[PDB]
Amino acid sequence: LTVAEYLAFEHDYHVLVILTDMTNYCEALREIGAAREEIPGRRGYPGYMYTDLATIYERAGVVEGKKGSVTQIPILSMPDDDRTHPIPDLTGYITEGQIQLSRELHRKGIYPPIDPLP
Amino acid sequence: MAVIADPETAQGFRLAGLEGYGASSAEEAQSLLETLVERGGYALVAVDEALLPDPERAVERLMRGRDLPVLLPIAGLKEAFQGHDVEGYMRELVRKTIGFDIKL
Amino acid sequence: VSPTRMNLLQRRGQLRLAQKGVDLLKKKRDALVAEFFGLVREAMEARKALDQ
Repeated sequence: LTVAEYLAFEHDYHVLVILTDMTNYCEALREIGAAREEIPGRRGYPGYMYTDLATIYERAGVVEGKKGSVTQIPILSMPDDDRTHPIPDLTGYITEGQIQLSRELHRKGIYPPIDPLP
Repeated sequence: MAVIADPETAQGFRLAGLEGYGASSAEEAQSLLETLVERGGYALVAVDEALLPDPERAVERLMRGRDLPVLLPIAGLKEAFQGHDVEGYMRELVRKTIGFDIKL
Repeated sequence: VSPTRMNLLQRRGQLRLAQKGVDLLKKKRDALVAEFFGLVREAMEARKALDQ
């Protein structure tokens, strides 16, 4: 995101950023938090995970008086296809929407299996 | 309405306005009955028990599609005068409908 | 289904609804039984009148 911000706001590029799996980032964060005996959040994750994720997502946007822009498409895996897991919950609280894939549509051979209601 | 019965009462059926046919075997009774089912006209067919005890069993594949035809079994001319108890038919009817045998 | 307390309350409400529905269907079946008995008596009487 440092490289993306530099390119967009200093050289007027239109940057598209893809983050492959935020779940692994949360796992590493939980490892460091559990090593330090922090107060846990709901399942295992530390209580400050909302603030830490917010410093990553909130770096996108557009700026008055400049031609650049930053667009983010993070990808994350809901573990038991569960929307109430802490990682999708905090991501949905921070981000500006979501695209949710459906397994039932995938089993019928539909591609791309985007479920429009959630 | 139509009625399959003995040839003796067919003239009386024609007098009363009923469409009567005279027959004695189950094969011709079933063929004529399903012909009456397929043909356009009156939807009620009356059956003498001597030719076909259960006409619904005869048209059970035409009954699965449409239930608008009406079939009614009754004693024949010979069975009418010698007579029987109709309550046995009632017991068979209730035992068929519920699957249970009660109230002899 | 994710286990939460709210989900547990919803499931218990569903259980109570199912039991009440079972009881209501039993009452409906009782009423249908009474009507069936009356109708079969009437049908027997009509059958013997037709025979005569």
